[PDB]
Amino acid sequence: EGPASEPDEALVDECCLLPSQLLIPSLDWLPASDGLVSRLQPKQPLRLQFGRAPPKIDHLRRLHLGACPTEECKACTRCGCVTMLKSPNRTTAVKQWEQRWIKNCL
Amino acid sequence: VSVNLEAFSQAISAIQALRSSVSRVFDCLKDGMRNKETLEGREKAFIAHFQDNLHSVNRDLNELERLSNLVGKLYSQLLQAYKWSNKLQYHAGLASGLLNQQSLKRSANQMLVLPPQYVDDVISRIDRMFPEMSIHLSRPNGTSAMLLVTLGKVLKVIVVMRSLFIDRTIVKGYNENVYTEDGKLDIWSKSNYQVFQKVTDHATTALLHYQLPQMPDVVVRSFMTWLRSYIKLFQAPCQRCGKFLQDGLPPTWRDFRTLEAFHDTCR
Ligand SMILES: [Zn+2]
Ligand SMILES: [Zn+2]
Repeated sequence: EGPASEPDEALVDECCLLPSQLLIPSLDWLPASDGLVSRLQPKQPLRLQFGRAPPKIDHLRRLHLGACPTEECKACTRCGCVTMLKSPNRTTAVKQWEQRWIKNCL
Repeated sequence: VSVNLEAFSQAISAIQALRSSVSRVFDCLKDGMRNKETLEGREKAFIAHFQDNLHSVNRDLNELERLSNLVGKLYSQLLQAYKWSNKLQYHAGLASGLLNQQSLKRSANQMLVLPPQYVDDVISRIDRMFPEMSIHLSRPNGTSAMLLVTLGKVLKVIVVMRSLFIDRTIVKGYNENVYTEDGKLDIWSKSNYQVFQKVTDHATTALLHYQLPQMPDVVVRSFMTWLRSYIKLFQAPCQRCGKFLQDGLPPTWRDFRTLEAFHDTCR
């Protein structure tokens, strides 16, 4: 309860020896910066035109796509996640997990 | 023999190509399925691209095995010299070949006499190679040179040269008499054969063609080299009409710098 402690050097070195035994495959950052809230500035009006808009992964179910994805997908407005439109496995899938994202994403 | 060097270089290229082909195969298969707009083309394109890489790998392995069947069995500063010397002769060898073709001179002027031993030794130096050629020299009249050149069992050439400059040529067959009644060289006569008259005309054109302005030895060397090609006569057909005979005459024209047989009518 309120540790306020720093890890000892033994832990530091034993985790230093970790990548010599375990490879780190990859990681993906979900909050893709595409909103206009972080781009606008005060007293600086912005003029934007139509259709200008001045390693692809399925973020919901951990499925890798090709260099150029084949099937169309859906993109969240706020978070910006991309997920497959029609899931491939429906007869054998976790219905407690798929039913939680049919309406909206977090 | 130097063929082993080329074989080794080709083997190195083949093994590099094999490694690159394997890497290409695995990378292309890792890339995955593309879009290719409609569905039907998407299906065919991936298979077509996948088959070609494997076929290339098999072809490279097959040609590598074909080569394997074909193949068979202070100092440093010294080597630095050697690898430099052969780097010079080639470097100039191209540079002399490109500047002579594009001659920029317009006139020899700004704003002949040779010792007989010089000509004799030059002609002997020509005679040492081309074992089929045999050359005999004489000077019945003055300082002008009369040379009899026999070629195989086919040709006998009489050449009159004026101070090492070639001036006149007459050729004849083998069985024809070349000497006169007195025993000297017969200069003014004809070969009594149409083909030999045509090749006398060809030799006159050739001597009118090879004309260097200040190197006279290369001129006679080129003339002898051109005359060398005629030994193969009656065994080689024309390169255009296929057949040997055109109007009863065999190919009697040898192109300059590209020594191949041709009929006179075929140019
Ligand atoms: Zn979301
Ligand atoms: Zn012809």
